[PDB]
Amino acid sequence: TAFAVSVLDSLMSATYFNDNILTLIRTLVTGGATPELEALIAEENALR
Amino acid sequence: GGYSTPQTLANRDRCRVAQLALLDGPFADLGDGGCYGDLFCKALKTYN
Amino acid sequence: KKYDSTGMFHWCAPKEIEKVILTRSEAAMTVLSGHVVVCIFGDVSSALIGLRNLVMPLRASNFHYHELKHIVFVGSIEYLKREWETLHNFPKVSILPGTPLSRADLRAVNINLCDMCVILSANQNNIDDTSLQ
Repeated sequence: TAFAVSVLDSLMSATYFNDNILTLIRTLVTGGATPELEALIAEENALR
Repeated sequence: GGYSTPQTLANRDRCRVAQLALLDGPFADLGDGGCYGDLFCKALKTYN
Repeated sequence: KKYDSTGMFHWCAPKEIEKVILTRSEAAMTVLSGHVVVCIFGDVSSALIGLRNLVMPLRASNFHYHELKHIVFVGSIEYLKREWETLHNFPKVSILPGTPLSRADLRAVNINLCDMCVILSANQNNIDDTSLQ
């Protein structure tokens, strides 16, 4: 019932030891943002 | 603004600065000639 | 009326600001090849960079009308509307609202076919710390 950004700091250290953990967290949380989606968003700042 | 006058048309005549290339054109022969002074003299004599 | 009073600079009829404004699609249909793209980093509260002094040397009388370079100002219209009072008497000038950091806007004005891309900032003087410089 509560959430704070202070619990996400532990990501950074984990992200150093294996970036696969961050990749899995992202693909499980954001809904599956493929790198193609990331490039498309970085291009036009919108979704087509 | 101003209307068409011979004085203004005479004022139009000036020197413009630009940047030419040695790849093709009449100076292509002097591209690797190794005499920049000769190129300068030719350009000044012919095309001013 | 094509030139100024002295006949030494190009001139044009006073153009309304709304006429020269181009959208991303509108800039897409038109062909911009061999032109000049000026990126402006400013807002309404920024200081005036005198863009007139940037466009006056480019369109002088010694250049032919077909030889003039189309100047497009890619930047926020809030700042650019404060400077149109000194630019409306010049031909081949267009304005694109947006930000220079958007690659879509840059692709709209064909940033790959330009003679020169100018990047200018106006709000830099207000900021003091070296990190934000």
